[PDB]
Amino acid sequence: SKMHTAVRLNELLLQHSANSQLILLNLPKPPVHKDQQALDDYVHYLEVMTDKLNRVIFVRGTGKEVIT
Amino acid sequence: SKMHTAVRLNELLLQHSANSQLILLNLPKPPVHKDQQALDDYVHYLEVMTDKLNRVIFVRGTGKEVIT
Amino acid sequence: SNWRPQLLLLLSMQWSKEIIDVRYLNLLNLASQLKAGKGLTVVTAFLQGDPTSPDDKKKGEQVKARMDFDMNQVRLRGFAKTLVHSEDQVRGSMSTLVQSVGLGGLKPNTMLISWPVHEREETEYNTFIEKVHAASINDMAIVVAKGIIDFPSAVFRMSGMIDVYWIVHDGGLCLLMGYLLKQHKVWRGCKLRVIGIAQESDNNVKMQEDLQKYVYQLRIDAKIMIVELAD
Amino acid sequence: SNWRPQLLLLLSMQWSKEIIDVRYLNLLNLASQLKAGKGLTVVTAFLQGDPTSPDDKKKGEQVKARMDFDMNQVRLRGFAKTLVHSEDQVRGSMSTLVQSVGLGGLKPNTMLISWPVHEREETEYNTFIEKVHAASINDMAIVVAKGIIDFPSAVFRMSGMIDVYWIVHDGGLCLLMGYLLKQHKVWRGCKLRVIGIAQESDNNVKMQEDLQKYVYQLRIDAKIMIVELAD
Repeated sequence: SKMHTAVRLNELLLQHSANSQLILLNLPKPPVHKDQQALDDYVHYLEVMTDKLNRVIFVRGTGKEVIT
Repeated sequence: SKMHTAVRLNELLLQHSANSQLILLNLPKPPVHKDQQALDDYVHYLEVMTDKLNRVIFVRGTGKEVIT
Repeated sequence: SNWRPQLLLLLSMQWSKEIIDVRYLNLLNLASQLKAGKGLTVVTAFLQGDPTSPDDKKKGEQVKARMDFDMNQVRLRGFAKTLVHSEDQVRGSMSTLVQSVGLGGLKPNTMLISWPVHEREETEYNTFIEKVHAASINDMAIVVAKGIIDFPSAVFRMSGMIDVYWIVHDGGLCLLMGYLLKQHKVWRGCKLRVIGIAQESDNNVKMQEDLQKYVYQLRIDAKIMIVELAD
Repeated sequence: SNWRPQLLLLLSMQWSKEIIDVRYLNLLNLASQLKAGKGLTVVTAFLQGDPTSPDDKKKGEQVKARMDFDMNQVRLRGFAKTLVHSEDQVRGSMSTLVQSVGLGGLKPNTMLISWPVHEREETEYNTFIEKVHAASINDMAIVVAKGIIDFPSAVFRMSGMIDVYWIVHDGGLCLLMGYLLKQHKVWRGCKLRVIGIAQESDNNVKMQEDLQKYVYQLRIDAKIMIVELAD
């Protein structure tokens, strides 16, 4: 279930990074076809995952970036 | 009346330029507030004015252009 | 100053892989004749579709690739871009494009468009005036070609007259455009003529003298002729 | 390659002459810390209004003049632009801006936006996902700052940890962003830590080794730590 995952991730993030100054995380692929319910659930999953963290940056690349 | 003017201008344009390769004319200021009737009449005035001319370029500057 | 037109073309016709639209090619030809191989012209096409759809993005790239090819064929130096917009969003898409074009680079100062193709039925025209308003509020001149299907391509050599009609205020812009066209081989064999239209108060003799001096100030070779409006 | 973020910021908050929005200033501060005085960042603000109205154009210039000033205050080099759009045209306006930005110049490769300000009520979010889709279909990375009201400005010197969470696929992009932030004085006193989250199949030892080598390939100084997902 998606909530199980978001909640477990929140547990880990708080266990290891509750006092960190900044957390960077992958931004999951957004939903398709602009279903109004699928949007509210996308946002909710991310809010649960990052509950009580003060500074978070989500990043999603094109996958084509070559850093080296 | 606007039609009188458009028709007289068409008469002049055809009298002097019916056989010209290209005619350049000022584009009048378009109507305001997107009134659907004021649009159809703007277009009609220009179509009457340029009736039977094959190649016409309308120009409207900002008035701030300095050509020299 | 030495103002010369830095062009932005806005195309809003349908695109198909089975046909090439001659009005579109002729508008590129007219731009190329104004620029004589110089400058950087921006040509934008608006394509109705889903702006988040991969298929429609692929279509937009094909149309951009055709525009790049056609601009090169007519020796129009510059850039092509295809904008995808939802049907009900065409107005904001066109206005925002005119606002956002030239960011961090040279901004166009002249919009070039064609007269609407179909006769008034009771859209194509509602787009047209939107474009006219967008030019002026973004400090651009606008140039509207009417009869573009009959305008000449590079294989033609026109001779005869190019007439500029000058009225009470206006400016030298029409005259400049004629002059630039006459610099291109397509129009080089044409004579340039400025026709002043006199009001009931102006005397024809002094209007002829004024336009003659003004044309001389612009360093443009043109014949001056005064016609009376009233009758 | 040596990919570094060439930023495009999209701002969609209300503008007033009586207040300065701190979330907006803090997003400029975050951009400036990523760029360390380098590059050319494009900052665009979307202003609801009549895009043919002189009054609204005057408002848009005032907002642009404020953005230029604020970007200079935070030492963010680049350009500001204010787009005016009708209320019902915001979607096409935002999508068309991301399509049309960089014409004839360097194109941004990264969009930077803030997490939506208000809680879900049953718009602000509908704009948000539109922005996410626009980045990816225009081949841009996207960076979303959540909690931006609490992010530091240039007067602060942060110490403690910057944690990057790494999962099965991802890429080195998160890690790069942390590294760039640590180059700025605001974050220079922070330690960088990469936390790998292990699946039930992966063994923790070999995931630690892989990330250690990868970080070394990137020439980034970071401590590696492996955490298990399941429980």
